[PDB]
Amino acid sequence: GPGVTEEQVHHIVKQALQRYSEDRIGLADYALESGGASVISTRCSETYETKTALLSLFGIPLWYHSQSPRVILQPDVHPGNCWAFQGPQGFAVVRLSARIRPTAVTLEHVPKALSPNSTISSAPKDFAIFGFDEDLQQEGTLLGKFTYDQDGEPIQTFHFQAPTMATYQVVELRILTNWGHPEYTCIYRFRVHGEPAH
Amino acid sequence: GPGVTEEQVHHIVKQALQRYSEDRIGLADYALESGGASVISTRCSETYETKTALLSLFGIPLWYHSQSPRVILQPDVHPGNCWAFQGPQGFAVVRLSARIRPTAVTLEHVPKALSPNSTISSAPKDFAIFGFDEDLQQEGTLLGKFTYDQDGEPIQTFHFQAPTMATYQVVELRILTNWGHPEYTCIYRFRVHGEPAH
Amino acid sequence: GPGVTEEQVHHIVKQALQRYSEDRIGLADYALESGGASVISTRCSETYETKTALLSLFGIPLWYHSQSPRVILQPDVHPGNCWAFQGPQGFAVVRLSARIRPTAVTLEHVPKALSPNSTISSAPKDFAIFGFDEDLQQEGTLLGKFTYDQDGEPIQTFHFQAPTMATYQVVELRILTNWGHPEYTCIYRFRVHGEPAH
Ligand SMILES: [K+]
Ligand SMILES: [K+]
Ligand SMILES: [K+]
Repeated sequence: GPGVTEEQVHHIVKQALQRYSEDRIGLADYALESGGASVISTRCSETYETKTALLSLFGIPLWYHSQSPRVILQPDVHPGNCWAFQGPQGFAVVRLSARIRPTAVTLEHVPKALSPNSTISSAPKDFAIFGFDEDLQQEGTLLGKFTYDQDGEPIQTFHFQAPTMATYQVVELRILTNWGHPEYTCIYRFRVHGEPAH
Repeated sequence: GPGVTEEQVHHIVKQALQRYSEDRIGLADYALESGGASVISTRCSETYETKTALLSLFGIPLWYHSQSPRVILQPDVHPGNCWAFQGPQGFAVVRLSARIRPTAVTLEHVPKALSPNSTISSAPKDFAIFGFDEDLQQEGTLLGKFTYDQDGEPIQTFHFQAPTMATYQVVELRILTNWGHPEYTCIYRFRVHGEPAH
Repeated sequence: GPGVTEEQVHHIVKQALQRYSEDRIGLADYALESGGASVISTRCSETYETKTALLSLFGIPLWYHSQSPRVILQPDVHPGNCWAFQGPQGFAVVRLSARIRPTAVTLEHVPKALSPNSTISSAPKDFAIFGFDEDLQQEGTLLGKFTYDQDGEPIQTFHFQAPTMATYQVVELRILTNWGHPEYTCIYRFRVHGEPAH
């Protein structure tokens, strides 16, 4: 009718929070490390230490460990909890927790509001996703190319345009450019969504 | 009056988010490991590895550790962050962070939207809670029996019907059936609420 | 016009959740350990074990570690995830992830609803913040004095009244009183906000 009652607001809020709590976007993530996914270390850009100027000019904390490629499969995305590689090109290969037909990926970066100077120049920009249908993964099939938009929302999801029904258990994230940081690109979290067996 | 103003929506939203941030439900958890609770390892079903078909058929990651019973006392409930035991019956015994009179427990499971095929057949179903008033815990008193509803909300709270005023520092969660998974039952997080001393 | 439409509620809710997800308050934290900050161990009150009465009267779990001063630079603030020192006075010195001009700090404590008896008597109360412009930090300049209000919201932010433009990379949090706990004061998370270089 006219406007909205206090009661329907409560319902809209409760539902929005329930969606928020389903890993924000409500899609199963077959790349999530705790769900059984892993990175193929041997098939990943070399890790770049972003905290150099502090690891030298102040020390190596005793509990301190470099952010490795598995970090992209981990949901903590507080500032710094990103895997960094050198320069604007890099890739990681992920073995998914199940064989799936892939329909979408998600990439997120730390929000501008939480970065120095509100810029995120080390965020990835253009990237592509490849599926490897065999384990002895030499030949990649392009599943899609996309751009992470630095003026968009921190979490962005990308739907493959008309996928085949091919299924895959190993996928690569291949970063083609960044948002212009001259030293490295930082990846906060990469997710892979699709349809499993049965 | 007629409808709701932009201003009262902001207030409803702010309050809902403040409640959301108080561990979702706003009740102290005496089973929370970081608050000083622990599991009595010796008094727990044997742990079942759910990631077998991958731990074999791909490898044992080097950082990898089996999900043990303490995981049920830990708030991270991303997919996979659950303690699994074999078959549909299992139990864990928890030593609470303080001696309390118990009034409710909470059990949660990963949401359907985040599971393969939107089913959660390994969620617990019927279960019971027992208090042990002594440390040399051989004899359990039934505090209540309940069913975790797989079509309900991911977090469910269960109030004991008219508790005595008996106080306890050791409680058991005893799972009686699951939602029909033929190999194991997975527990994401178990909480115990009640009234302390003073 | 008259009231608010279902549609504008959805928009208000979506925005509130996006703000919620930017570390709740939307300001970069230069004290965040994962962002490259650290505590100067050597310049910190001695750590106090709050779980004594259980670490003795039940045991030392095998995975168990005392909550150390770095915990105040870590975003997990579930109950127990606080650094405790003895009595109501204490301090920690933080080396920030970048040299900044400081404009605000944030201090938070666990919410009353999640504590035994709804009281948080171990929360800090009056405190001060000092900047040390040199590394060989002997002389502190008072940046501001404030009170954490135990009847206020769990997260509280404090703006310095007309800061100089002086920049700092090392700051101290100095707690002057607590809310009356006779044995210790517990710090959940301390954040430092300000303007960086460029
Ligand atoms: K991450
Ligand atoms: K858990
Ligand atoms: K903390």
